[PDB]
Amino acid sequence: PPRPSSGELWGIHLMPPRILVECLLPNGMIVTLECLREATLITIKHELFKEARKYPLHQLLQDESSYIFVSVTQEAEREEFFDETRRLCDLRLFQPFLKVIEPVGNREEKILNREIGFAIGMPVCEFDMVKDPEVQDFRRNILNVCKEAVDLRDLNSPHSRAMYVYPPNVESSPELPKHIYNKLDKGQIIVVIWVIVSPNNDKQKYTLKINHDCVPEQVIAEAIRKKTEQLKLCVLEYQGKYILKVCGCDEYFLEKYPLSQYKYIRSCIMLGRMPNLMLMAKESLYSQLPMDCFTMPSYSRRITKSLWVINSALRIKILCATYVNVNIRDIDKIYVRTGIYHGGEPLCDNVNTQRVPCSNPRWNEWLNYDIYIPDLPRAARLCLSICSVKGRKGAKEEHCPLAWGNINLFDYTDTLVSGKMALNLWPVPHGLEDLLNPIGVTGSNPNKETPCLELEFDWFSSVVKFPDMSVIEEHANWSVRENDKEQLKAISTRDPLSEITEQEKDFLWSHRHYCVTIPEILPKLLLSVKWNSRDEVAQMYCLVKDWPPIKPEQAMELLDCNYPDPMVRGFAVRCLEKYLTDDKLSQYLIQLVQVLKYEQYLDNLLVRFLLKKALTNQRIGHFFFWHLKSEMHNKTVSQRFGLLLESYCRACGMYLKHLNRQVEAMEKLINLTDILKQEKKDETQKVQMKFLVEQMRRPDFMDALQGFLSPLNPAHQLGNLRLEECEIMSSAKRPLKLNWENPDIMSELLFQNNIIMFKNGDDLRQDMLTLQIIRIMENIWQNQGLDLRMLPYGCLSIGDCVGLIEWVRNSHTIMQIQCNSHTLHQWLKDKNKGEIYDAAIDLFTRSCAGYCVATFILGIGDRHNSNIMVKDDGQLVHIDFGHFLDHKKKKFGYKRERVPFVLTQDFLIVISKGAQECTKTREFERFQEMCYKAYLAIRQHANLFINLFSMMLGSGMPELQSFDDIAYIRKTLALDKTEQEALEYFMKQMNDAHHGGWTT
Amino acid sequence: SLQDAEWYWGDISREEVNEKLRDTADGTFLVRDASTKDYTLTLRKGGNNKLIKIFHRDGKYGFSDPLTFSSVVELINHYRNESLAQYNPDVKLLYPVSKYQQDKEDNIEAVGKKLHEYNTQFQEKSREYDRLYEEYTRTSQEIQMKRTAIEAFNETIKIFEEQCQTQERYSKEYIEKFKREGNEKEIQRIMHNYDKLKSRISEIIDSRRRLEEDLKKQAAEYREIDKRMNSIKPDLIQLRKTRDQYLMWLTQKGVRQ
Ligand SMILES: C[C@@H](CN(C)C)S(=O)(=O)c1ccc(-c2cnc(N)c(C(=O)Nc3ccccc3)n2)cc1
Repeated sequence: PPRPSSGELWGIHLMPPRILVECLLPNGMIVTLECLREATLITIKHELFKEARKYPLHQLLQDESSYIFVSVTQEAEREEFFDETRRLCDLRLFQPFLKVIEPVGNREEKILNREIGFAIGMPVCEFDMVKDPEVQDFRRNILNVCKEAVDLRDLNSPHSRAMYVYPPNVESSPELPKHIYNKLDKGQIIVVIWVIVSPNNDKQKYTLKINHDCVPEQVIAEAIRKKTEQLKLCVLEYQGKYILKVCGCDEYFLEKYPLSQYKYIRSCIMLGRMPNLMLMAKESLYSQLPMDCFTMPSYSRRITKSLWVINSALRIKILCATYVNVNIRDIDKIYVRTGIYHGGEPLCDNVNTQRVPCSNPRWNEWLNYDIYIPDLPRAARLCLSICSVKGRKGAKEEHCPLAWGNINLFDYTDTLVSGKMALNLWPVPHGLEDLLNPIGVTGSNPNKETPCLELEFDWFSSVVKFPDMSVIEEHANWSVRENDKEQLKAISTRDPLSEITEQEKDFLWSHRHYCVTIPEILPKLLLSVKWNSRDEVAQMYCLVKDWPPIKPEQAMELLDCNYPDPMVRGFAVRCLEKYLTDDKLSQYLIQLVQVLKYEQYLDNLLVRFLLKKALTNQRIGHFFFWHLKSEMHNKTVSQRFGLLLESYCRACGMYLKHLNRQVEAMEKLINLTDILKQEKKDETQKVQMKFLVEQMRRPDFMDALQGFLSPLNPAHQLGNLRLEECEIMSSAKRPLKLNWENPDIMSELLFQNNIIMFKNGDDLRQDMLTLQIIRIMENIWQNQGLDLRMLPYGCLSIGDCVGLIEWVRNSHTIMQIQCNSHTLHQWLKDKNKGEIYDAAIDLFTRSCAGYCVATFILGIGDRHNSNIMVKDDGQLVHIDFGHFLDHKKKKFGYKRERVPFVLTQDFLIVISKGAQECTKTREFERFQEMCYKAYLAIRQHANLFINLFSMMLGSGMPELQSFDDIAYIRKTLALDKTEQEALEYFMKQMNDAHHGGWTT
Repeated sequence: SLQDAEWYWGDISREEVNEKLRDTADGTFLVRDASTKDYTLTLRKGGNNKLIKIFHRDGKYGFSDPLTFSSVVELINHYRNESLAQYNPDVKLLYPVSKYQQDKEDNIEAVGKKLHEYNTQFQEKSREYDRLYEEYTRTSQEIQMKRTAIEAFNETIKIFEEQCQTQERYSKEYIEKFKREGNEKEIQRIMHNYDKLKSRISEIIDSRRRLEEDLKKQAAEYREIDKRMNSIKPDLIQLRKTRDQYLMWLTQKGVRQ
């Protein structure tokens, strides 16, 4: 299992300088050795075999060289230590002992499995022990993806390997937005090609004025053309001898994309910055690239009636439950509420058992469902729970769920479920009030110290299986105005959560064949199908088979908790395979990882699609690793995520070693923050920091916490940890501000110091999602011609209430600035003196409109002088987004869409360039216009935002548990209203908050 | 009239309707003002809430053309007896959600006073629940840790007991080989080391037995927190719904825009 604590031993956070270790010799003898906490095992073995002479039977011991150590780790694993260069404090030992053994078995394989299990934070050997055939089949069958990937990564071995490790950081459209174009002088950019020229280190600047459409090798060509018509062949050859890299980071321009299409260039054009590139040889890069190999694992090398034939209604028998944790002097009876679901929709009216006493949880009752067994669709599930009924006050009885669980009516091999079944039930997810949990994971609770429920599925004298696609295809053939053209277009454009009337369902279903013209209607039409009917589903399969592909932003909707059909989800995956860019995949990765939870089975086209891309692109692979790693503690997903991460780590190549470096740096930081939270909580900041540095100054600490890749950006290298600029903040959960040197050669042109906040104690998943949505909002604006510049700094959740936050350099909270209502305008006046004053004001106004629209729509936690900050730049930055949507509705039942960010007098003064009647200026008119645009832009892309939120319902986020939480976004964007009505709505909202000023 | 009509809920939300229709029998219905501005009939059937639009044209009402009915009431009442079985196959409009069945506390000051008391009791219980939840998750996490450490002790003990077997295996020959060679000192040395090993095994066995005991005690307190949690939860929902009703009445009785 995963390690209980962060300590160097069980119940010890850090080992004393010297420690006694029990050494179990192979001659049966026990040797107590005094070991220095940071002594490597090579030394320990050496000093132990020296001392072993003093003890009896030393004659039986072979050379020290013939052995290695084995011990019980914190994960309760018997780990063999082949990397003898490892120190004693880094072993993760449960107790201070070491057993001396001669190494047996496959050294190569054993070593990899240690490295995989460390990246996962769980011993791989635990998956070998899993009896479940699905679990085993999944491990074996997924290896084809692993093979497919490593094989593709070696065609054009020097280049293809580099396209994996350093992929192109490109936008999805080469076509420049018109507002970006006008920044270019006569449709061309000024780039600065820097070159380190051997024999001496020094620089040199080849300032180039080139077309923005220029492929990196055309930029490489014009770089030569300037530094030196007779030598046009000399450039036509030597252009494949040098590559382009971004100054200050490991970002590379390897593919033939137009220069402006690269994100570093595209940004530089917009922010009026000079793109500083570094020219380096292909040979000096392709040499650094190692030969990563995929080996097949130990486990890979080792060893009927149709559903449509069954003429009966579905029935399930509830035998008994083990126990429930309830007071009898409070509840009256206990019962099993059950339901047959297709996603989140009951296929039939829910069936309860009879009411029995908690002391006697035995029913032995057959539950009858109003569903004909042939009519059961592929994704049919059984959702059930044990509730507590008590009607002590009034006619109304109070039902409260005690434990839940869900089973797939069909196994991973289309087999209908039969015979007895034991199901360990899960705790009720906090905040869930509903008696059933259909968004819940399928399968038994792995912890067997939980209520078990005994179920009995019917037997049909044979193995029942779901029909083949040919049989279902056959059945579909057996089963078979201009005002109507307008109504169909109308439905297709409505948001994913708006009402469909039974009349609109019958309309859509009756016009199923015309739909194919407007493919964007597939989800509404899919909601018009009767899934409790084999006749309509059969016809639906043939239509989706030959359904035109839809945009990925639309396809993702078909991957949420509302569309469980494998043929539907299969269509969805194929749209993404064909049309989803690596940019958009990186953009919506949080959601794509998240929806793997809704999938019925471990092996599916989504898991395969994502894993393939993770092994094809190292940027995608890096966050795919972390997103899954950060949820390994959640027993509802640990096995699925463990198995997927296992297959990822076998095939990620060299990147496993880099990932391990980040993981080990993180665990030290988790240990350090854990000491200060418990053992030294009642301590002073001056004494807390003295402890902090003393521990960080240690050899083992420096070795682990220096020279690794930032987990916030794998292109960011974290060199030497500058201990002097490391600080424990005096705030909420006391985060760690950590400073690293940028080891990059031309680091001066980007940043020489990388600062990252390390939070241990608070859940950041929700903050992480708000910044992703904010990133997605800026793009919608940037591509639509709005320069509403926000600063969405990186936030990554790296575990159970543990994460990283990108530090925002040169920023100060409004409160800090107020150290008068003119203080703010004066601060920016002094910080941005002269000509540059106009650019700072334009930046503050643009960031204001962005954060105003963004906060209002999402319903972000109320703003204040600590929540808001300003950069020397003029740039406004919002920090802390622990709440969103109607988070205040449960505490205070006030039905109110609020304005979290109300521009105060200070704010309007800044925008108005110090004017008196602030709401009357031409500067404020320009501000309102920006907001009205921004708002309509997001309201245009509403479906995208609704789907992104919809894809997160199973995440466990406090403020996102039901579709009715997503209804908040539907109010702020006034989707039921018209474009003119919603804008008019937004205006009244801004007016009531600001107390007039918002003129039409 | 469709104002005096109990099933008619005016300006109610779909989210509100879902609560009003959650875990109800088929035939359960209620009419409301459409999610625009034209009315919507919501009906429970097969565990779902089916939204059926009420079309109006030139003072005539119905679900589909021809519009036969004269009023929304005449429309409801017809299907309250005739049944929807004929119009698209399926139940009737049997169990109405009455806007009159649930409790009008005389004066604005009276409601204001009671709401204040409810809202206060609510924040009290909310805090008590969140606190019990903090301990519920902390105990659950701590038990899980303990369970992994018993697994680690078990494996520790397995290694040490194998170590005894190794001593037993090897030493048996050498003790015989030393008794003959008259070397009693070395025999005493083999014995001292074995004694040393088993005394450690006894410490490791008691370290686990003490931990297994703390685990019995913590599994016990987990069971109580759960028992307590399952009792607060239903009261806290009711108490929150009562509060939310007094907040709505206050709004309904007062000056509205
Ligand atoms: C000038 C500073 C005072 N010195 C003189 C000591 S100050 O106080 O004006 C200041 C404080 C914080 C930040 C900062 C920078 N980057 C960030 N990502 C964050 C951030 O997200 N924090 C956060 C906090 C709570 C919850 C979630 C996130 N906070 C910047 C300035």
